[PDB]
Amino acid sequence: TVYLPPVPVSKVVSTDEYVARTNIYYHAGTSRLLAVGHPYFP
Amino acid sequence: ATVYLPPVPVSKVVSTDEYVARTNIYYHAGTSRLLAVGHPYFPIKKPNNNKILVPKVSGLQYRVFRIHLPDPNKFGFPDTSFYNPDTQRLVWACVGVEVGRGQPLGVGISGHPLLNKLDDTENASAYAANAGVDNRECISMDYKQTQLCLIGCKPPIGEHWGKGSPCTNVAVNPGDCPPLELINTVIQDGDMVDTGFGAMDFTTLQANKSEVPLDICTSICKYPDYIKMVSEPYGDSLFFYLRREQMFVRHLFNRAGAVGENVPDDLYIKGSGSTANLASSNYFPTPSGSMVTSDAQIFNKPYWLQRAQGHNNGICWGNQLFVTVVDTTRSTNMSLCAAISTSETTYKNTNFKEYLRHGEEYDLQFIFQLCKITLTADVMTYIHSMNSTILEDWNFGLQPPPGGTLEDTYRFVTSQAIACQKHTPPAPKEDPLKKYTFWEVNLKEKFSADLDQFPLGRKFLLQAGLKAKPKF
Amino acid sequence: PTPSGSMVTSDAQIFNKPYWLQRAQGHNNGICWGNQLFVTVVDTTRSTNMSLCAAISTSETTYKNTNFKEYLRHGEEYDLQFIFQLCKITLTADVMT
Amino acid sequence: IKKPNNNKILVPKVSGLQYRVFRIHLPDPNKFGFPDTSFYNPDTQRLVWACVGVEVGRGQPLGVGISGHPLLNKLDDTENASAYAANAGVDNRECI
Amino acid sequence: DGDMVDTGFGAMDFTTLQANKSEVPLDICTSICKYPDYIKMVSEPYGDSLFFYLRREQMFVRHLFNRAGAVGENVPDDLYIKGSGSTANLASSNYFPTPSGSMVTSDAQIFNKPYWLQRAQGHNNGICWGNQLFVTVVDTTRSTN
Amino acid sequence: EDPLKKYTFWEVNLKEKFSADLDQFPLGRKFLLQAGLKAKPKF
Repeated sequence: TVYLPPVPVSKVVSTDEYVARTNIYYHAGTSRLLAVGHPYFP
Repeated sequence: ATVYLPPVPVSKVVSTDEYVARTNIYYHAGTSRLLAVGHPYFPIKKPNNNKILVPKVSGLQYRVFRIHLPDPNKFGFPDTSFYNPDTQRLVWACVGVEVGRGQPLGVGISGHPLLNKLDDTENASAYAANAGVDNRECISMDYKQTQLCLIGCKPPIGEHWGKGSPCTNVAVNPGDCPPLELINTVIQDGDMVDTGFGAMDFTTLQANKSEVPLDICTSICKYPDYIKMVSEPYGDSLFFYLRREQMFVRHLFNRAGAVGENVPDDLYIKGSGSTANLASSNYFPTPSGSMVTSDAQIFNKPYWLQRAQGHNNGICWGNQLFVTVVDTTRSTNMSLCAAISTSETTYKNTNFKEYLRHGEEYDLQFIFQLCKITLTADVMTYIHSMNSTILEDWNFGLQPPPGGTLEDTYRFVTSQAIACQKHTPPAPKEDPLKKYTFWEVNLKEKFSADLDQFPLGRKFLLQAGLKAKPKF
Repeated sequence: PTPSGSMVTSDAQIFNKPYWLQRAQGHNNGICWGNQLFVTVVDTTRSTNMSLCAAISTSETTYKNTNFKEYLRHGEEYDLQFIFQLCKITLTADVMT
Repeated sequence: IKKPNNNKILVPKVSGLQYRVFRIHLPDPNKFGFPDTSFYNPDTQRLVWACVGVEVGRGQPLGVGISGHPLLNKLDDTENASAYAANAGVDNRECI
Repeated sequence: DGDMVDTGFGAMDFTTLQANKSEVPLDICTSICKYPDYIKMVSEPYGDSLFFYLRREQMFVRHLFNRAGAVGENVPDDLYIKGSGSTANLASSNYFPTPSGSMVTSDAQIFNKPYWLQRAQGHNNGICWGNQLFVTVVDTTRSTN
Repeated sequence: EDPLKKYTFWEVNLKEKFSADLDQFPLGRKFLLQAGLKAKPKF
């Protein structure tokens, strides 16, 4: 009952509030990734 | 004569959802987090002193959680007008519960440096030798994997075997078999899960002290009795729970020592030579934990509670709420070493002391629902019937002394250096269970009025539906 | 062969869960004649044998296997709760017969 | 367990491996007065109990027992043998 | 990057707290194995740490050993009965298990399958601020040497 | 009376223990819950 009686306006909001979704979509991607190296020590 | 049946005494404990009313309001509070450190096998203390240097901690130790709530009837809200503080009260209802666990998942272990053992009974190419003196060995094993959860407004009731008073006819000689007790008791923190050796006191019934690994040797492993618990009239022990456990066999051994009772010969045929002596008859299995999985984890998942086995529906009387949680999954024991001498470059076992410390990670996030109680004739009775103390922290606002008045408090002005007695101003004690020690947390400061800002709650949203709360 | 029990689980427990009889392979439907009803239950899951030891002499601090007698006792725990429905029978001769 | 000379049992043999039978009497309901008994005629009829549903409570913590014998008829391990076994003696039984 | 998964020895620095340097296999000996705290992470008000994840792991016991060296702290005698001769000396109390990977299956693979994300635990819904997007992926399945 | 009296085995007598209300018992209310129709007095 200590900390509750004051309350001012605060509230992170769900990003979907202000954000708007458009009609367009895209893609991109790497070709591929490849790495080689010894397991135990460099 | 016996059973041909008129009579009807009982007034029938009823489902709490009868008189309780559910409000529109919901709240949350949660701890930041909890973790505990410690040594798994035994507590650390100064050798001469009785004071503990390090507390004994392991996941194998049980965990109790007591949680206080502030009295909601001291609170104030936006719309507090919706009720009358005179004819009514306010009580918290516990809608849903979460158990946070962040440790990376891995298995611990235990053993004992002197373990009563004869030999390996799984395969023997020849009859064993004769029992010497103190054949006990350094051997370890893993405990059964287990997960369980307990929630309610009354402390969890466990049970164990124990030694009671033998009926007095035959005089007990040293080494006789003591008789063996079913005992209920309150569950205390720091107590130990069963190892698959069953809930009892080894200290009393096991004189060898070597029959089990360290961690449990002194303590009393106990086990929750669902039956006795659930069959409470009010269910207020626990209104909900879950359980998971599994085990399988690994090794097969013999107790080593003087045979307490010989097998009747007719159960076998007498041997001779090496076969003249009967090998130790006692076998005990080696319990072995199995592969843990991410899947069977019972934590990190929300649990909604509406209907329960008991008539209590998530009602916390006396601003009080209980959580009992036990898991072996995180039992991992990190080992570390320090160097007493950092100079020499030739490795020497004498240079490194070895230590064992253990992590314990808990988190709590609680939904709560708000509830009011109208007072009427039966109402007060029914509660006063149920438990009267619960009432007492309310106003009632009855009465106070129509149970009775204190006749007077003799208050009599003396420097105490008169010859007149001691008088010490009394009455702190509010806890009947204060004898029982266990883990403590205070939420009282932590409530908030908006679930949006919390990770857990918006699931409350998502499940129930809607946002913010005031949008159809 | 050497038969071997496998890993027990909390899941496959057949107890501590209600049952609901509607149909029975026989024509008898849950009728207990002669006020008489039978239950046969067998399980190995709780077979745990607690071992204990007593000391014939509590004095010496040097342990000796001769000092302790060994005993084996074993727990068992059952519970029963039965619903019952009440039933009447009319008569005629055929039935009586 | 029994007194060694006597035939009377000191302790009864008990293990989970033992079967368990449960016999349950009920009192004859036709003797049992109902809050209203009027819905039937005790002359022309009777009353018999029907068993709708059943439960089995078990409270022990779950764990596996075990058994063996100090003299067990055995020759050798047949899972792996690097050489032919020996010749059978007298009373090779083992504790397993 | 380059940091090490837990081996079942827990997230810490062995270099600092283990002087012996021999208490674990090479790969982790120098580095600090770390582990993600979902709690801490999800406690972000935004979730902008992570708005999504999945996890799978399993382990079982294999062998049981002893640390070899000077006892750091003796066990209180009252926890046992003093031996004699060979039994006069208490063998090393410290045990450590041997973690063991289990059978992999094609099924449990979390990869090579599309994952749609609409609603997330944080108020961030798949929003990438600063033209910036993060992915952290770790697996043991392909570890073949 | 018992023709099987030759057959010894575990015995229990319930005859005293009947009651007319599931509600007071843990198990029963499930019977109610399953078939529904929660009928209880007012308070």
